[PDB]
Amino acid sequence: SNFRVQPTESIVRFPNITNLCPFHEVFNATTFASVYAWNRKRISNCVADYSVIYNFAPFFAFKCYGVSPTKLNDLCFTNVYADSFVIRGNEVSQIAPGQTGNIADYNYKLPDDFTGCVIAWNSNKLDSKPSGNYNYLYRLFRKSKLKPFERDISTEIYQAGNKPCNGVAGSNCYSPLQSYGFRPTYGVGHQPYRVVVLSFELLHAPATVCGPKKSTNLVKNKCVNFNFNGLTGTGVLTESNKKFLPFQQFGRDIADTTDAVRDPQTLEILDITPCS
Amino acid sequence: EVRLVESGGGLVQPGGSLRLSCAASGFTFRNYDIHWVRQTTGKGLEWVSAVGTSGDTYYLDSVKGRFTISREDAKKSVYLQMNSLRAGDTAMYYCVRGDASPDNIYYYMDVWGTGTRVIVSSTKGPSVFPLAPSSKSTSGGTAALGCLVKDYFPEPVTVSWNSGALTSGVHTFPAVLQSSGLYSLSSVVTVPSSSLGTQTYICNVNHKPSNTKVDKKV
Amino acid sequence: DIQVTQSPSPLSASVGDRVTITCRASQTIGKYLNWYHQIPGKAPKLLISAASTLHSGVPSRFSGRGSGTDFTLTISSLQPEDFGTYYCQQSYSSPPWTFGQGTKVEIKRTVAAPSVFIFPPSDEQLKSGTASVVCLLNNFYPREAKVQWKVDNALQSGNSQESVTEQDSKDSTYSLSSTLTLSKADYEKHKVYACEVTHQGLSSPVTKSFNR
Repeated sequence: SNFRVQPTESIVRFPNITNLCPFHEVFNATTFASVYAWNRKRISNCVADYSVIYNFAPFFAFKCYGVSPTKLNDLCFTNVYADSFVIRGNEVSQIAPGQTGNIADYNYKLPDDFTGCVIAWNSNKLDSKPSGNYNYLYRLFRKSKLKPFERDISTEIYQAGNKPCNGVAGSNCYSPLQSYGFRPTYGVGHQPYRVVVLSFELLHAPATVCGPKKSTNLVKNKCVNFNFNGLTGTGVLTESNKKFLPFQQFGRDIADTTDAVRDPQTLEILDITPCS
Repeated sequence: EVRLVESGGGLVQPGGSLRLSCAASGFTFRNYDIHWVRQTTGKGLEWVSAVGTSGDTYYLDSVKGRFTISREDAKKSVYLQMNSLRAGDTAMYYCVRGDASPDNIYYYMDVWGTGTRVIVSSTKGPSVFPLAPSSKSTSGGTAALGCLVKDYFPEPVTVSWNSGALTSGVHTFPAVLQSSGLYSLSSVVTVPSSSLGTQTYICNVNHKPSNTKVDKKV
Repeated sequence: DIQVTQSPSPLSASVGDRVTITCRASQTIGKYLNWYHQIPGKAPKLLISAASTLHSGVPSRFSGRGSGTDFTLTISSLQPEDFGTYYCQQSYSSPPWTFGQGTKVEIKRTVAAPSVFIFPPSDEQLKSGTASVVCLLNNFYPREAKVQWKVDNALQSGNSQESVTEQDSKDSTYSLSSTLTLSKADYEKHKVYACEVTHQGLSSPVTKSFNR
């Protein structure tokens, strides 16, 4: 008979794991937004690589609500809406599916089916101007409860009752925007904390933000399976002194056979060899 | 088939630093996330302190800082180093392979491991205290010859009521540790009211760790 | 956060019965729950995942149910290996994967009665300084019996700890053993030690006491 060697492993690689994805600005900038005016950003049409999210300042929270925080890089999501806003310390626990209060009841309320990850961290150095940075406001005294992902940027004077107040303020009348005091004198729980709530919408339509490719290693001098770049195959991999002119991806011999793959994400001249 | 060894051991003192390990044997170490569950004898499977292939390293808020997870695919094992431990980390540590369904998100921690053990106290020599049921003011035909082994520590201790003459009796009571830090079990035997007068019913102890095979009857 | 209130701690059972283990959440966690089984002296294993999808190897009518906050492990048929501690785990929690409190499904027999014996400490134990009086409560199925160390007609407890062994194999009863740990002066000055056995098994609480 004719006994051969069967491919030991199935180590493969892909042309660059991921592309440039905008996981900054809503995650890393200066002035963010305000609770009353939650921002938004529909990231799509890009290979979502959530690895940059982890290599960031020790955060004060990473609670994922519905999705395993370890499988974000492997689930094809349809849309992801990043929402950034700066709240205080005692309000970090209020932003969560099913929790009420006064900063998540009328300012920003998440549904009871919110399949996302809330990310919070301390910002007592970038958004803590002395004497109190009064630029941030938080909405209060809403006529009714808020809805999942509902904006409230009105500034009409609201009163408790039986008090005419249209454009002027008073004792029982106040504007629906109150400043936040960000001073180092204030203890923990009153400092500014930035929160970005990635809302991963899970559906059945073609996903526009899939996770990065599973490019493995480059086991050499050992018979293995191959998917380098996109062609499938099987064989041993050596190191050749050939010089594919800067454009030639695959290689070929005098028999129309794949015989030299180019390191997808390492720009190198490997040479495929037969598994006897 | 698919086992998870947990050869880490533990005998640290307050303020020590032990290092555990969980080496798999039966699947892609890479394509799987290894956590670390903990069970206090008399409590519920605790936190996770999980590690991931994307280099994600998770911790508990009440264990963060004094903990550091590390995945090393070279030897197909992970590690769990801890800083100064208090008196509340004495428990049976475990390592699990938390996984969800294909693209579904139901983490079901399916492949559990062996069982590492941590302690943070001292030890002593077994103090056997005989209990004589000479007062037959009992229910009649029911003797309860017991030997209270007190002031010892390592759980591996056994109270052979005579090999062979153990005769379906040895009731090894769970070591009731006195706050001190010394353990105290108990072992009564199911003997008739005349067996308290039949043969040398001895409570041969066998304290192994502190090295003291001790004996004596009642 | 998201808590889970499993069934009351002790769930009596017979080899064949409809056992209901309730797991109620503080929110609407939809269909994110995992049921486990931890037998005494071994590592836990998965039984029901994603509310109703049994994993594998769990086939003994270990049916799950529920799709909101309250979920129930309907065990319609029980075997010796269907007895042990059960745990719930809301997958809707992620970073702090929180497990349940624990529900021990035990076996059932009849009602019994405590065969007891107060046990004065060793002679040399007092010269050692210490002392240990033991109240053996043996052969009792209703494991709710308490120990009241009555030193000289006074409830001078606080230092006596007790424990129970694993449920007997062919007897199904439990065994209790408290240890009155006091000093030598506290022993050679007192004479009444009635161990009040307030158990549901016996009709009248028996109090055995030794005298010096």
